[PDB]
Amino acid sequence: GSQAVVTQESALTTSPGETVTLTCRSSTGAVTTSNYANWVQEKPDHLFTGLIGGTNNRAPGVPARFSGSLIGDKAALTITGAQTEDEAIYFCALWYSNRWVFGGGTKLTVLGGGGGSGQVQLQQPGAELVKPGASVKLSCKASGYTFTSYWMHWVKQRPGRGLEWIGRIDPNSGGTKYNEKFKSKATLTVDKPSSTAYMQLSSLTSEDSAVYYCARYRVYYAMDYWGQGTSVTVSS
Repeated sequence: GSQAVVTQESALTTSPGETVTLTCRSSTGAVTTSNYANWVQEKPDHLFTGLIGGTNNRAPGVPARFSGSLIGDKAALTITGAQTEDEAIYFCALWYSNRWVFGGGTKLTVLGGGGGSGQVQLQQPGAELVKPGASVKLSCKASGYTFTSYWMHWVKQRPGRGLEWIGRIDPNSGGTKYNEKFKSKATLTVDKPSSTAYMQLSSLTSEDSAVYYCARYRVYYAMDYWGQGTSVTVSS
């Protein structure tokens, strides 16, 4: 199959102090708790952080004004009292049996000045230039937590185009799950001494030019902490 499409509002405009609800629809029918909906916020300069996962579980440190739920046949993120710093692009991700599928993202605009209410690191190298047909080994160094206690995800962004889930590794086990789209193009591995996750992209091509993020994932919870992304450019 793999014809499932996730759609979100293109844009929403609000003011400080208002209640805004972003929704996430599945093309296959209703969104269910078996879609374990995740919500991720992109602030300017491609800074990602996960807010919600498992429909309603809250990421570490996410402000009280955010909450997740199912509303009718959609997943929904509600901001109860929007603040100017909430101006961002919000992406949902739905689980479809063996892969995550990201929506297109909602750009939230917060108009007018206002008020509002006021550790773990993943370290990725900024860039990598590769020659066609070669490989790259991408690193993601985790610090601040027990490395083997959390899964690690990899996400591809061709910027402007969208987000695509590549796959997942359990550091404790070495067990992997790959998006079929990348099952032979990508291999996930770890080094537990150095607490480093690695993704190898075999025999590259021009489509492969993108930013690749690693993201810490707690099963049933959020894709919470993200690396800065490695910009991989292919010489053409």
